[PDB]
Amino acid sequence: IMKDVPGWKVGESVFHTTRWVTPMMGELYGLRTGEEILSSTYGFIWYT
Amino acid sequence: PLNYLIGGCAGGLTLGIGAAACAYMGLTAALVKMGQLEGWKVFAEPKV
Amino acid sequence: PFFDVQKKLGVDLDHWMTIQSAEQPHRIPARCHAFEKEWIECAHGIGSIRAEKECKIEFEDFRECLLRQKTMKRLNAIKRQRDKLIKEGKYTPPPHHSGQEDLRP
Amino acid sequence: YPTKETAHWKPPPWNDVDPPSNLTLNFGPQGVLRLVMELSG
Amino acid sequence: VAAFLKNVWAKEPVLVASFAIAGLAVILPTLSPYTKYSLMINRATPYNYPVPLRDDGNMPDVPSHPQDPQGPSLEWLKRL
Amino acid sequence: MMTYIVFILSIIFVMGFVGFSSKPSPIYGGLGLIVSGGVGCGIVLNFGGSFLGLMVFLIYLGGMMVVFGYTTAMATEQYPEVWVSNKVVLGTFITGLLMEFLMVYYVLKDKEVEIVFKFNGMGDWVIYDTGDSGFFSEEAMGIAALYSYGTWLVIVTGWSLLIGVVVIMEITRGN
Amino acid sequence: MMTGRQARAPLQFLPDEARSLPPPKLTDPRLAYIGFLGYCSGLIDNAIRRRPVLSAGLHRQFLYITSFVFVGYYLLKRQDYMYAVRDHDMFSYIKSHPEDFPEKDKKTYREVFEEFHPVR
Amino acid sequence: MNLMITLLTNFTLATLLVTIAFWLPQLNVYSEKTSPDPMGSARLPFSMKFFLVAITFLLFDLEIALLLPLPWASQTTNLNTMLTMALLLIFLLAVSLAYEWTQKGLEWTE
Amino acid sequence: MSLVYMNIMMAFTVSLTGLLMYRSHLMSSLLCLEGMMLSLFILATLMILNSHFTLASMMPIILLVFAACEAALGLSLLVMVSNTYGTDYVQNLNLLQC
Amino acid sequence: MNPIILIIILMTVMLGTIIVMISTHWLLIWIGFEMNMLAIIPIMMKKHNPRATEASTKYFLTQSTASMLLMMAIIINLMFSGQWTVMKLFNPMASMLMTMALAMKLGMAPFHFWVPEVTQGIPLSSGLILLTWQKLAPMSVLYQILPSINLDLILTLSILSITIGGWGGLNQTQLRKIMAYSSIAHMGWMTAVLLYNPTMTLLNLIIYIIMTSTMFTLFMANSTTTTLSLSHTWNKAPIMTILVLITLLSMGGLPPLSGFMPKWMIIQEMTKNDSIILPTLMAITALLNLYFYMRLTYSTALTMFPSTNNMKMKWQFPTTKRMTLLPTMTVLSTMLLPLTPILSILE
Amino acid sequence: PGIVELPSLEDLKVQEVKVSSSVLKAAAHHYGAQCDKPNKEFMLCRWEEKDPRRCLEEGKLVNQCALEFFRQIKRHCAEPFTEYWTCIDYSGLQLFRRCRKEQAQFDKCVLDKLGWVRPDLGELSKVTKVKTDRPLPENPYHSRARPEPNPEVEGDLKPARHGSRLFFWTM
Ligand SMILES: CCCCCCCCCCCCCCCCCC(=O)OC[C@H](COP(=O)([O-])OC[C@H](O)COP(=O)([O-])OC[C@H](COC(=O)CCCCCCCCCCCCCCCCC)OC(=O)CCCCCCCCCCCCCCCCC)OC(=O)CCCCCCCCCCCCCCCCC
Ligand SMILES: CCCCCCCCCCCCCCCCCC(=O)OC[C@H](COP(=O)(O)OCCN)OC(=O)CCCCCCCCCCCCCCCCC
Ligand SMILES: CCCCCCCCCCCCCCCCCC(=O)OC[C@H](COP(=O)(O)OCCN)OC(=O)CCCCCCCCCCCCCCCCC
Repeated sequence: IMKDVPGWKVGESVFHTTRWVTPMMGELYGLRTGEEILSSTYGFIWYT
Repeated sequence: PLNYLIGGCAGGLTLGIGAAACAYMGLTAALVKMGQLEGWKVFAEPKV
Repeated sequence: PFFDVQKKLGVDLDHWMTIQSAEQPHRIPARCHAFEKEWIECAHGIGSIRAEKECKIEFEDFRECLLRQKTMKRLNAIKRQRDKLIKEGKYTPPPHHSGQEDLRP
Repeated sequence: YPTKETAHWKPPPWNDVDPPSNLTLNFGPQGVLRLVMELSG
Repeated sequence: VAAFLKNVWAKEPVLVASFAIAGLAVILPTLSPYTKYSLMINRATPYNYPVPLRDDGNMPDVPSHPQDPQGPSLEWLKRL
Repeated sequence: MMTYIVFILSIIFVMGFVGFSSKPSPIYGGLGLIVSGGVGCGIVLNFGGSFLGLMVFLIYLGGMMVVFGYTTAMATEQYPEVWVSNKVVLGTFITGLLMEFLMVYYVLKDKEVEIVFKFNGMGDWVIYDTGDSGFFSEEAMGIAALYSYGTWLVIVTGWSLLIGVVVIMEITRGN
Repeated sequence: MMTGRQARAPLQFLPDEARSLPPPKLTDPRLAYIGFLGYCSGLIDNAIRRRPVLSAGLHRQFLYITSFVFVGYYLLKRQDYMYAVRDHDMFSYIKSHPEDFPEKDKKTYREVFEEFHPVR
Repeated sequence: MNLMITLLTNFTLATLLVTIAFWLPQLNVYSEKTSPDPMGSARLPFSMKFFLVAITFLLFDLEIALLLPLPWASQTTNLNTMLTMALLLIFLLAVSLAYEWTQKGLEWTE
Repeated sequence: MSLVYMNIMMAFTVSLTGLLMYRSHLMSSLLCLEGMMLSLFILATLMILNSHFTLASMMPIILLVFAACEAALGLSLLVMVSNTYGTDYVQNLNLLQC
Repeated sequence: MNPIILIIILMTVMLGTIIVMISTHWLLIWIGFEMNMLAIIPIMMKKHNPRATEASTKYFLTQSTASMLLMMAIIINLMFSGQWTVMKLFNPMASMLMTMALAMKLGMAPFHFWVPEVTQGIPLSSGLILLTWQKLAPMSVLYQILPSINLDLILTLSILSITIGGWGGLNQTQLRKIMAYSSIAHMGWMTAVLLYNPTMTLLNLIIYIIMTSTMFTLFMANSTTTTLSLSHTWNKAPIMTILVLITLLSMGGLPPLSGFMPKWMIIQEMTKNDSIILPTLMAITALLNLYFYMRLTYSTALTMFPSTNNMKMKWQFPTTKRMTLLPTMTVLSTMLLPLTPILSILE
Repeated sequence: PGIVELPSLEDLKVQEVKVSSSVLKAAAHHYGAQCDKPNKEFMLCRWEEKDPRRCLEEGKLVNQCALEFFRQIKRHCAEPFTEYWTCIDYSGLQLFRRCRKEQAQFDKCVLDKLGWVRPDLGELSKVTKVKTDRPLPENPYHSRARPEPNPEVEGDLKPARHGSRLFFWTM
């Protein structure tokens, strides 16, 4: 996706450390469909 | 300093009571001018 | 007037709720346990004045772990570029982001 | 200094206290009997 | 201290029952032998993962498999 | 549409306070604060804070706002309102509440999506289900730890509630 | 200022290192002035309750003097301790940073030029 | 999700029954009636006792709000502290009740 | 900063502006004050659940209980005012001008 | 009031202030302020008259608004720091909110508009508590958060407090409102020197509490609430006549009295930090406080004397009132200046 | 900052255990008994390294030993196991306490045809020791060096030179 945008390191971290960061819900399910996002982030809460 | 003394008395003549506001605003604008010259701090940074 | 009675007598009245990295029930971690632990171990005992300017990297990593403003900025940038490319018709989404790939486990 | 807005201000009382009924129902015919009740709570 | 007790049991049996139940609720958890088993069951209930240890070489009290002799056993809980 | 639901409730929550910060009456003020408490409770419940949302209902709304409506109803002497037949007594209520939901749907316009879409939270905001927790609500065990860890907190809280009882009974005496 | 010093050992009125300092003498002018304040409190106490000011309550005036001297002795010990801590931290920070405190080259007035302003 | 659908269906059935209960007899052209109780034009006097029992409800309801996580706090490892604080909260609720007793707070609605 | 936190802060400031411009009644003041307390509960709860910081989950309940007790105190004050004047009007509370 | 209930409530006031003083956690700071307010509300309503209910209502509204602003500052700190240590604040928005909230709890201007009212509505011992004991907890929080306090904001609040506490003392015959405007001026004095040397903040606080406690104890010993009622002191108890007025000459700030001890030391810490204009202006306004309070001194030790005939009966009865620590507090509020370097104990 | 080094898709592919959760819960205690060693070496690597990217192959060892757990059920005792996990699978909370005769049949057939002993109550929650040849992580948080502390105070405490030095006070 990020070809036309200059100054873009792909996979660039926002943390200055190299320790493994537990990924946020949008780092995983960001570029996906809305129903999978709903089942990911309100599935347990809305479950009956 | 003398020019802002004239400016303070000019602000005092359009304030009224007349000569007292002349002298007060002239001395206050004089202190503003002297604070701009000698670098007088009213909200001085804590340094020691 | 900070009469530190809790260090004089040796009682723990409110230190346990103070930070996230303390002893939690059933050893539950916080979301930013490592980042807060590193900011605390960096800035320990050296005072606030040295702690502001000499532990700014760990503190900004911990602030960005809390608020996730740089991560939300990056995801908004990538999602905006993706929306613009889907609008222009120069890009197609993969099958594993459209929902036809029979997820991993 | 009594100004224009302060001239009607009377001084407060000396012991700082200031000078400050009960319910009356009509149980009507709604045998039959009407009851006027001075009740106190 | 006994005629007063009969008097308050005659007049107000509700408050006598309340203070008796509250007094027993205070004193009886210490006078009981089964109180320690509450502590033992609540500390032997595994809500987390039992994170294993790296074998440095000299740890006789720590087993290598769950079906080993050494280790904290719950024979008392199964039997009681 | 369904994704932004917490945000939607928050918007309604803000609008709920404009129901009663403009202060039409203390009674309608209590009514607006009850509706605001319900929608803020919906915000709480949609992060997995089930016990805290039920403390909003049981203690804030059903415990305290009952007392606010009770003390308000023992003041502010009432007066009748419009009581024509059903083209006024319920029809104006339904048209007014339909205009209220029209106002709710009316604010989601072009001045809103410049804030919504540039700062998209839904997709990456609600992260309470980030991994597994186990056989326990973490929020339930954190509230449960009030008795083992919160000894000083429970002491000063129960002492403040006892002093609250004593203080109310001393100031509400008149003697 | 010095609250980082009394943060590793809180609520100590007199630390153990304060015992390395000389205590105030019992003929301290400050301590005798605090005893004078006790005598003044005794005279004011016999005055405001309409007692004969010098005569009545000599045990009471004696306890006023004794209580002020007793509190003031420890206040003077803590005063001496805090100014000793102030000078000790000052001298340690001067010794630990010579580059921030250079020795100024003292010039005699045969080199130092001062502009003379005549008074007439 | 199912809970919100159920609340919405209960609210819709409630509003539908209220709307039927108001609009179905307003088909009738019965009579426009005139000429509008134990008081006619009396104001409301305040009663201190009703407010005392309302604030007593609120303070004991706060004490109950503290007592609510006890079925979860029974599962903890520090049972001696947990038992002491549970008994201390219920004892402070009882001390608040005894102080409400002896200062005549529970009188004429006892 | 974030978005839903900005909304809860917006509600807090709106109930603050209602708490800083009195119209007629003291009950309106207490209602705006408890709307402020409600928004503090909501915002504290969303922070504490967001970070998964477990021991602070008892904190909003604490933030409820004290402050609800606080509201009880305020209600009692209003009642004593309404026992002196008959109304809870804030313009009857002006005897301390002198 | 039941005296056991009075002892319990006063220990609860002291307990709330102690919980604010000793706690490392923000929730316990907030809890201590809530406990302090909840317990001090019946102290104001000790006499059960409408002015006390009005005073307690105004006090409840202001202190409750300050408590909610304090909790919002704590919540914003938990956003931008994820923690709860009572230390510096990690957002200047939370810093501004906590500074405003503590200025409301102290009654610093422009949040001063409740201090002369409430002190007028309540008795003299409750006004003594409101103007001595209730300053200790927000000044302690200001002592603990000073690496985050904005300089311009605290100086603005300080000089505005000193000017408004100065010009409030002109038009007053009430002793309690004069003590309230003196309170506002001295809180401006305390928060002037806070970001430069907080030892002088604690020195000003202790000297202020000693002088205020001496003045309220004299007002309770003579049972006088107005200037005109204070004017009869020369004929009833002549030893009471001057002690009020040498204590008030101290409260103005005037050498060789010990009330000159704070302000001078404050100037002594602000000319170090190159601020010459600001202590000059603040102590000129302190001379304006001397102007009005010296007019009250002329009122009592001089001209407006005359008595009434019923005073002749009061000559046949001494004061059986407890004048607790009044000789001690009268000596400590005038003659402490030769012991000015005692201030090192407040580090 | 540095580019986060995510492993490739070919470095993540493994033969999954594609069975449902009631199949896993019916086969849980024998899995904890017989698949102990690669599971505990994996979770020791997982809590020591604090990074799944360095815990891949051991994880695949888990996914190498789980399938050989189920194949050895599928060759010998697939039918008592199927009858057992169907009754486990019926319940909403998936109770062990509703399925005791199918549990006894599965444990009997497993102890006969394979010789596996179902563990006692109290044993799978044990902390065990794990022998590994992989090294100990010297810095699993990837932290840099701590700033140096302030120099502490020392030496005998001397009196203050000429008192307080406050304008004219000689003590
Ligand atoms: C073998 C074993 C036994 C051996 C025994 C050995 C000892 C035997 C003798 C025992 C008794 C010793 C007594 C103390 C030693 C002498 C202290 C002394 O004179 O210091 C000189 C001191 C400085 O002179 P220096 O030449 O540098 O020192 C000579 C010595 O080497 C001074 O040495 P230094 O370097 O240590 O000086 C210390 C330092 C030196 O001072 C400084 O560094 C500067 C600070 C001085 C105070 C400045 C404050 C200014 C603003 C406030 C002013 C308030 C109003 C003034 C008074 C108005 C009336 C109340 O003092 C202070 O900082 C404390 C304040 C001054 C207290 C002096 C002692 C008073 C005890 C009795 C009090 C009675 C009331 C007196 C009047 C109250 C005010 C003092 O003089 C003054 O400051 C003048 C003020 C008056 C001094 C008091 C004279 C003591 C005797 C008074 C008896 C008559 C009382 C009459 C009734 C009440 C008054 C109406
Ligand atoms: C230590 C254990 C824990 C204790 C705390 C928890 C208790 C739980 C119950 C809480 C009750 C709260 C309210 C209690 C108020 C007590 C005071 C009281 O009621 O006095 C009045 C009453 C006289 O009755 P009267 O005034 O007429 O009643 C009005 C209607 N007719 O007077 C009475 O009726 C007398 C009541 C007091 C004496 C009761 C004695 C009961 C003894 C039972 C056996 C021993 C129990 C061991 C503990 C000792 C308890 C004293
Ligand atoms: C680093 C420093 C840390 C902090 C240091 C310590 C700070 C102490 C602050 C003290 C504030 C005290 C406020 C007043 C006391 C509180 C309780 C009270 O009000 O007691 C007075 C009591 C009430 O009796 P009552 O019957 O209500 O009288 C009214 C008429 N019926 O009785 C009376 O009214 C009798 C009249 C005399 C009362 C005198 C009380 C003086 C108390 C303060 C002494 C001076 C301050 C302490 C020492 C210096 C330290 C700053």
